Amino acid sequence: PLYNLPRHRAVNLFLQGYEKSWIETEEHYFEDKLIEDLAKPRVDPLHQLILLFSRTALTEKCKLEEDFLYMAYADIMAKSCSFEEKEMEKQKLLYQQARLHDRGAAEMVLQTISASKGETGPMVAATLKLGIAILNGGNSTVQQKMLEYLKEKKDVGFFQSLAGLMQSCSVLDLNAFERQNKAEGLGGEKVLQDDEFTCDLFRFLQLLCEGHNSDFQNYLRTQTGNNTTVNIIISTVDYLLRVQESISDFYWYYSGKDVIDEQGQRNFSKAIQVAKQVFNTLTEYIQGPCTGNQQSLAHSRLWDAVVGFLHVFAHMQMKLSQDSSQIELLKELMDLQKDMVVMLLSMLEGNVVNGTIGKQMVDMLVESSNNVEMILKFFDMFLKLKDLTSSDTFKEYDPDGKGVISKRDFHKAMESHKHYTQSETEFLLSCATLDYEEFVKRFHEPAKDIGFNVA
Amino acid sequence: DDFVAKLQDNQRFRYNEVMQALEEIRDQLLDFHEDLMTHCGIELDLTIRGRLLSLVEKVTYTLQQLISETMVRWAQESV
Repeated sequence: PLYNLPRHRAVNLFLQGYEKSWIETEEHYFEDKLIEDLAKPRVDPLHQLILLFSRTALTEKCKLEEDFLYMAYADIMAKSCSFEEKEMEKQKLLYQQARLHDRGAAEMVLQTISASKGETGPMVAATLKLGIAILNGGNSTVQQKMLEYLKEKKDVGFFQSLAGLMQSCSVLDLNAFERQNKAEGLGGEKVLQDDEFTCDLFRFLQLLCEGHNSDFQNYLRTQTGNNTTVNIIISTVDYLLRVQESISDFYWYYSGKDVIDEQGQRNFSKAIQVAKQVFNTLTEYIQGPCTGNQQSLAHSRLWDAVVGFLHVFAHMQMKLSQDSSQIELLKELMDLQKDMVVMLLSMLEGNVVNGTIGKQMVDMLVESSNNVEMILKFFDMFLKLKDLTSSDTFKEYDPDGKGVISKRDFHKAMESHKHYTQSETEFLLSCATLDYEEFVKRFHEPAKDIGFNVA
Repeated sequence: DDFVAKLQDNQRFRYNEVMQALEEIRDQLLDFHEDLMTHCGIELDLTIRGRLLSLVEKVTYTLQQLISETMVRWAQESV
C-alpha cells in the first residue's frame, strides 16, 4: 500500500517530505549585502548590535540560555568572511574583519565563552564559528585585542571555561557503536557526540597563536596576571590522549573481520579529522620556538600518546591496502601520519647536540621499536615501485608498451629483478594482469611525500 | 490537496499495471515516509515534476522593502 488508502495522511506526509527535501535551498547570499548595509553611517547600526550582545553577556545569570537572536547574528556575521589574485583577496579578507573587529566584535566572542562556564550548548557552538571566521588569516590585530583585553579586564572565567569546554566534548566510544551495530541489524548520533564542535574548538585555539605570538603562547601556560592559573597546554594534551585510546580501540574491534563496512568508514574518518586537527593546534604552541612551552609539554604524557598512534599505523596501513574500498580512507590515514611527525619535528628545533628532548625521541622510538619497521618497510614496497616499473627489463619484459603486461610475467619480474623477497612480492600482489601506469599513480604518490618527513 | 491527488493513485496505477506485466516491489514495499521522500526528492537532482518546479518558483513571496528599510533607518539616526 502506498498512500492511496488514507487521504489526510497522504497530504500530511507530503508536507513532512516537502520540508525535508525541497525547502533547504540557497537563495541565502545576502550575508555580505546585509552586513555592508548595517555599517552605513553617532553610532553605526552594526555598532550597537554588538553593544547589545556585550551587555547581555555581562549581566551575570549563572548560566546561558538559547537566545535565538544570537544564533542568527553570530552566524550571519560569520558568513561574511596567481600572485595578484593571491594578494587581492588577502586584502579583501583583512577588510572583512576590520568591518567587525573595529566594532568591539572581538569581545562578544571573548565574553560569551567566559560567561557560560562548561555548557556545550548551541550558544557556544555559534560563537566559535564566529571566533574562527574572524581569526581566519591568523590575524594580528585581533590577536592583540584579545590579549590586551585579558590583562586590563582580568578574566579567570575565560580560562576556567576553556578547560571546562575542553573537559568532555567527545571521544569516539564503540560501546555506543555496538548498540548501534545491533539495533540497525534489524531496525549518525554516535560519532564522537557532535565532532563538529570539537574541530571548531581546537581550530579556534590554534588561530590564537598563528603568526607565532610569543606572548600569547606564554599566556596560555602560566597566565601570570590572574590569581589562579589554568594550564591549557598540558590540558590540551589530555584531550588528545583520550582520542588516542578511542581510535586504537575502534581498530581493535576490526582486528579479525577486516572488511570495513560503510558505517565504519564514515565513522572512522570523522574520528581522524579531529585527531588531525588537534595535532595542528599542538604544533602552534611549539613552532615559534618558545622553549618554556616545550619544556612542560615534554614532561607530559604526549609520549604515551604518540606510541599508540604508531600502533595504529603499523597495522592499519597494511590491512587497508588490500582492497579498492579503502583508498578513499587510506589517504586520510596517511595525512594523520604526516601531521604527527610535523609536530614532533617542531619539538626538535631547540636541541644542542645531546639535547634532552631529542633523547626522549630516541626512547619512544626505542620503546616502540617493533612498530616502526612495518611503516619503514611499507614505504619500500612502494618506493622501489617507481623504477622497477621504469626499468628497461620490465618496460619491454613482455610488451612494446600498452599499460598492461600480465600477472605471471609480473610475478617472476620481481623474482628476476631481485629487489623484493618472495614474501613481500605477494604484498605487492594483493590485487594491485595489472595496470602498468595506474598502479604506480595510485600507490607511489601518497608513499613519498608522506614518507618524506619520516626520512 | 490536488497536487497529492494527482500523485497518490497515478504512481500506484503504474505499480498496479507493472504488478502483472513484470527490485520492482522491493522499492515500492518500503515504509511510508521513506517512500514519500523517495518520490519527492527525485523531482530535483515524470510529468508531475513540472508542477512542483512551477510551484517553488511561485512560493518566493512590497512591505518587505519598507520594513527592512525603516528598521535600519531608525537605528541610523540616533543612539
